[PDB]
Amino acid sequence: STKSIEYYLKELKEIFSQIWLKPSEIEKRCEELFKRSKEFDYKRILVSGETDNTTLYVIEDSSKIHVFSPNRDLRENPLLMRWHPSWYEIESKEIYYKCFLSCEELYEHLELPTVTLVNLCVIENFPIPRLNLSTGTLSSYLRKEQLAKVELIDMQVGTTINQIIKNLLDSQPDIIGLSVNFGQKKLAFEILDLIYSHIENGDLSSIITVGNVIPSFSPEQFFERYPSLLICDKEGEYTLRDLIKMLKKELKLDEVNGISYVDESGEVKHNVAETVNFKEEVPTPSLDILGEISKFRGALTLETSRGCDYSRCTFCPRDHKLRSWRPLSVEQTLKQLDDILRAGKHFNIKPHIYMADEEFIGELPNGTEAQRIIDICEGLLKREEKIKFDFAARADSVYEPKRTKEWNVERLKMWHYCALAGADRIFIGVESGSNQQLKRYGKGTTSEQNIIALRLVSALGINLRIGFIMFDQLMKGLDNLKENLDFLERTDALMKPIDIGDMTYEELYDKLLNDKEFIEKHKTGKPVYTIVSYMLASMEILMNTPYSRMVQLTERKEEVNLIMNDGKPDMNMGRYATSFVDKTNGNLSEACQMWIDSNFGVMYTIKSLHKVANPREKKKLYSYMETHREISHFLLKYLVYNLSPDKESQIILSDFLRMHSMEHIKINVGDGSKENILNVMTNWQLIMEKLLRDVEADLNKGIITDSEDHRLHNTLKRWFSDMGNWS
Ligand code: B12
Ligand code: SF4
Repeated sequence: STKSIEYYLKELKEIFSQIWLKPSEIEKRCEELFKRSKEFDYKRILVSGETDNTTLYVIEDSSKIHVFSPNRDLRENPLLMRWHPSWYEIESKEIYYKCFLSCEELYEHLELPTVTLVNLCVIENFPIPRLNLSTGTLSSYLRKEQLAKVELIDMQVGTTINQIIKNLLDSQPDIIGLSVNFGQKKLAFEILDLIYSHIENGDLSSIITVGNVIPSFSPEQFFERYPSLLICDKEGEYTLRDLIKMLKKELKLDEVNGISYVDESGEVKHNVAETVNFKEEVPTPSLDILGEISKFRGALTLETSRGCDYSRCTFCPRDHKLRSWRPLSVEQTLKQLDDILRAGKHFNIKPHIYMADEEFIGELPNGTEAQRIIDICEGLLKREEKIKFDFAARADSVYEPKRTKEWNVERLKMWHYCALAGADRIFIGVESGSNQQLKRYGKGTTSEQNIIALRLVSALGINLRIGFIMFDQLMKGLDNLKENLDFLERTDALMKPIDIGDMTYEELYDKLLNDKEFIEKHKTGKPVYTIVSYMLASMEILMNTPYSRMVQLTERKEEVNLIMNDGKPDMNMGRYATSFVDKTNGNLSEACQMWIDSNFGVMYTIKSLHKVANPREKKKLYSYMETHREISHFLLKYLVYNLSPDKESQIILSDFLRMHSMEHIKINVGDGSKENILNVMTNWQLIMEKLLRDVEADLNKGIITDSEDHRLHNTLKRWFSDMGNWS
């Protein structure tokens, strides 16, 4: 009945617009819509597809199948196309409904396997969830291709191991997948143990696979305990597509995209992974978990590109994330952002997107990457409500003197468009302020280039954070630390938001690079270390990095053992434990870790109180955090001074101590032993005591308010009693 068809499509379009509902809830509303007339009886229904291609099949029986596609021309349906590549007329108006009569094989295509994907989480360490793209994009890929019914389970929202197993027994999946991230080995093994014990009991029958970086990097530890396990080495989309084909006996195991496995002869095999056509095959992440994420005050995410076109930083392994850059189209980027924002608004989640991209800006062979960003920004600026979004970028995505002035001026224009469209907290992978160390890091940048990048981005009103790895194991002598400290103390890098007014981009660019009076007029006066993400950080050497091979090459070249655990990496953390080739630098790195450990409880408590404090207490608690960061920066300057004094550092340290009334602060000069370094740090810790005595007095005076369990009182009391104790 054509009147009922129109009514059914219109009602389905309204049902399918609720893209946060899980497919079972969508199906419930579809059953209630089709049971609303006794003038139609059916045997079963199936919903597949997603967002703008969601599709309902009403199976009257296997010989009469109705198909409704309210959001897209049915001729583009991939399931129907696999069943019959010429079922439709190439020249007709778009069709949104079709009844298929006596199409026996079509029923088999509609018997979709079930795939359950589980995101693991150690909720103690990560209490605030973010939309999980690892599983969300695998789900949406499979739904859009109409390859499987997908169930999503996310431990971020509190689902326990026993609730996962209960869920699996109820859903009876054909494929179970776990996303296994840093620190999740023990959780993964516990869940896998229970999965296989229930397979053994006849309660489950499933292909089991694990993915993400931890099993990809260390498969042997997984194969040793679970010999039949299949590991997804890189992207999961085509892997899951091919496991579904293998389920149907349409592929052999040695044909499945991008997996590692133990074959019949007990040998580990690897299958080639074809890089996913991300541009157009991976839609909006599935939003099944979003409602629960909003209850935990969680965050929206999106990945608008995959990979890094640079891929040369020596500490950044590329084997899992790959060495080429694959962007979403502009149109698709804007559609997916619209979807996530609309769904977030339904749950009152604030319109703040955390971009997952390793490289948001990218590089294209035709050189149009900046225009792509400007087009995305122009699309965001057409929206009715403003948004904010965060992303990461290299310093040379801002400023690159090896490129023409015209390229850099167009780059500044692009960054301005990012600011206009809502770019908020941007992370720049500076990593070092020492030209030698930058080269050991494979960053390709100079110290001065990093300063200028920060100047340009901050002048646009964007709110920067930088990565900074102060210590690295191959550093010889103290020169690179002195260079780093000098860089971090520069006050000519961070600019206030500059009113562009009637300046051209070229005028703004020229003034920020060359006009010393202009830079002075507009600086915030804050040193670079104020935007460092993690102070006093030391290099953590991951598996499969150029830096690990540089260390292994130094072990041979200088006949010294640097990689502990008998050269073996940690499977759970995907990284080596490595000593420093320069024992003094190793001692300085160790002391800085002990400094961090010694302040962690009190500073964690101050940070926790700050999140929920009134405006006046918020500023007081923030001032403690600023002072702590300052004391932590000049701790290292003080340690280096006591090993290698110079007059310039003597003045700076004396000025700082005088500003804090600690000029008095059994110390050997030039002595790099652990014992002397600890004695020096015990002395500097008296400055931290001075800060915490102000915190203590403010707490006692009622100027700041403690938590209900008296956490600040308790951690302060312990801190004072632990002074000069190190471990
Ligand atoms: C958000 C994020 C975080 C958040 C995580 C929060 C959370 N609740 O998830 C925070 C800030 C805490 C974080 C911390 C760290 N991170 Co981080 N993080 C990211 C980021 C920016 C996005 C992750 C994402 O959404 N990716 C997009 C999804 C689609 O990719 P995916 O997870 O890899 O999933 C795909 C495949 O792995 C596969 N797959 C995944 N799961 C499964 C499951 C199955 C069954 C199958 C078949 C396939 C499969 O299919 C998916 C689709 O193709 C990535 C960069 C990136 N673009 O990946 C870095 C990144 C993953 N992080 C990285 C690192 C190094 C860290 C830290 C170790 C940093 C540090 N030194 O402290 C810590 C680790 C903390 C910890 N203990 O877990 C590195 C990983 C190493 C590498 N490959 O180079 C990355 C790549 C960034 C970088 N280049 O430095 N991180
Ligand atoms: S650190 Fe950043 S720029 Fe360097 S290879 Fe990794 S993702 Fe690319």
